[PDB]
Amino acid sequence: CRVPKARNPTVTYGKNQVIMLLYPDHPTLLSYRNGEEPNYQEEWVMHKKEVVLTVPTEGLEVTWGNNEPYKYWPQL
Amino acid sequence: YEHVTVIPNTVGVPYKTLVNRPGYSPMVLEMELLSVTLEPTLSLDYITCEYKTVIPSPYVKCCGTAECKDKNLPDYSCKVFTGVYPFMWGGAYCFCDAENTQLSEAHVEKSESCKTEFASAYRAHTASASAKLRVLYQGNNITVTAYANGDHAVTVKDAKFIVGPMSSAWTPFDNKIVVYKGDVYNMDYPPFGAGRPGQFGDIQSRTPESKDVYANTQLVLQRPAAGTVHVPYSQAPSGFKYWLKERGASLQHTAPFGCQIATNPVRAVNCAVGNMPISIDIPEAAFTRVVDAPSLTDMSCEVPACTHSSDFGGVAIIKYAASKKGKCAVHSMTNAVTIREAEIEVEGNSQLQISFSTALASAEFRVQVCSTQVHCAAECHPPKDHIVNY
Repeated sequence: CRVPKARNPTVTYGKNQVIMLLYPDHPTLLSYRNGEEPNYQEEWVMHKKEVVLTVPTEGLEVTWGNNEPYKYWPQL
Repeated sequence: YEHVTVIPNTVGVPYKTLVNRPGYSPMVLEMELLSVTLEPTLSLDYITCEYKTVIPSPYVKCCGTAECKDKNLPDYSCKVFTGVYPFMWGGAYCFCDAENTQLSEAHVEKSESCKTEFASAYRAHTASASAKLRVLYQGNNITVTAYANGDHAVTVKDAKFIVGPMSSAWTPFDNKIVVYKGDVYNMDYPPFGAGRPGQFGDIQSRTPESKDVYANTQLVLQRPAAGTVHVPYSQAPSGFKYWLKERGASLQHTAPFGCQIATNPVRAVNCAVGNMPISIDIPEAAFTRVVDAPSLTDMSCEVPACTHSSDFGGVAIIKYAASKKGKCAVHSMTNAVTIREAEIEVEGNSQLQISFSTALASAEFRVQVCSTQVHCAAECHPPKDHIVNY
């Protein structure tokens, strides 16, 4: 089955955290996971929403719609 | 000469190892675990898929009483209803007004979809660790593919490699696992013959080719409507269809240490669990004697630029006075800092430039160029981006 993709959100960084300004044109699935404790969380983004995600030392993987997953790591 | 070292089980991280053979010039080897695969041994317990409520034409016994026989079928249900008077388009189906019975029959077998749409219940035990270690050997990159058991010698360019045994026998996998297409799930699945209705395992088949299947689906046959030929029933909907929407995120998304999960065969790729011992039997020809190697004297070190980060944010200029021309190994004698280059071409009364990585704001480190050490003083500043994407 063929599918499409969304646009890359405007990304801003902070101390052990990532801030994304999501601008969806249609309902888009936003999923993320951490290490030993992945703590999987998912939400369908309908309109303009700012998301604040904590980036642990082990790393954070974020999937925004049909796009390839984004990987984030904190600076030593 | 056998060089024994231990690196953490982390893919995409180059590690520097100092080989010091007595009476021979030091050797710096860069090792990187291209890809780390943790393949557990699988034992198939059963297959699950969507069931098929098989309801044949009801046996309407006109002027008589039908009899239910105990059939060895999954979720077999039989009920004989009395005082039935059914109608078809051209009037009543039975000659008698009273004494007509309807025998309703139903059972739950594998659907036609079971060969295409199915989940497999596996018993996962003792994961076999494998990893191809890119080695910067004699200024060239060599690839070594070996079983991480500590009993598999792989020889590349006359250097014998013994990888493992793995410090951790685990793998983003529990004792009981469930596989659906390209997704793996950690699930304490019910054993064969213990599956509940409307849940994962409502229908259980030992193999996808199996003839006799287990079935437990709350199938209850109801009395048909007045003058109506049909088989009304109350049931529990497909457990496999229910699991498909209730499964949640797979191990590829939930596993710690950034594990990547693949299928055919099921494996944990690029995870971070435990470490990996490495044994390298380096041949005599690869080594150069201390007398045959250049002698380092009148050394000084200056750091014109430094940023303490995960990557090589530090720059160091080392001035030297070499006895002859030749190759010299570069290695940090301080575990707090790591140098990017393993080998440099030495000339005479010249200088060399190195790239280093550190987390310390005040970096005090010793650099060993060939067989002589030089002290480096660095004042490293904080990075600009708190978060990096590698």
